[PDB]
Amino acid sequence: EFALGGRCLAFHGPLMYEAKILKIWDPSSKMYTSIPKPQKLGEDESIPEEIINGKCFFIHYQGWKSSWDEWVGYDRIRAYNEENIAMKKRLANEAKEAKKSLLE
Amino acid sequence: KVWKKQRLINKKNQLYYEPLQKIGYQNNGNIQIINQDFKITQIDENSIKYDFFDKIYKSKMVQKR
Amino acid sequence: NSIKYDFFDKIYKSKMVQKR
Repeated sequence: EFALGGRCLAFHGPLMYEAKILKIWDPSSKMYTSIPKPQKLGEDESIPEEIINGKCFFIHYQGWKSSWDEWVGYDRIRAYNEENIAMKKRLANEAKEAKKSLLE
Repeated sequence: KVWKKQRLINKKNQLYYEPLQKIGYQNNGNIQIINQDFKITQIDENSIKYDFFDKIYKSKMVQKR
Repeated sequence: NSIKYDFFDKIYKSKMVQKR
């Protein structure tokens, strides 16, 4: 569900984008654990203040370039289960219906 | 007699349930340690200990009296 | 873990009572 290297599905507007977790944030220690890991917030690494104090995660979007890595907290990063897949498919179908309404 | 555990279903259709007696509640092996036919009991682990204890007690008194 | 303790003391006393 939520672990280093594990898959995750995060909201982005009226649709979700699946990503893989790379860093796990610990707000209590002001620290993130990464994998090739006790280490402070990076010199170029930072998290938005609304998720600096929450359980944030560094994720990479699959099908997207490595430059689209994002720090997403528990607010949008959902638990990857059957409900998550069904709900991703549901909002994909709703996006398809919105596109068809824009067309026909 | 044959006993089997239920199969894995999608958690969309999974109907988890928790009892209230917490001491005596006859359940199948579909328990959870912490179409309305595949309800998995949330067993309240201490209830496992209790249920084991008086079960051993009954197994004693069947041959003791 | 005290409810179990008192319950088992009561059941054991009843058990010796039935097996005097």
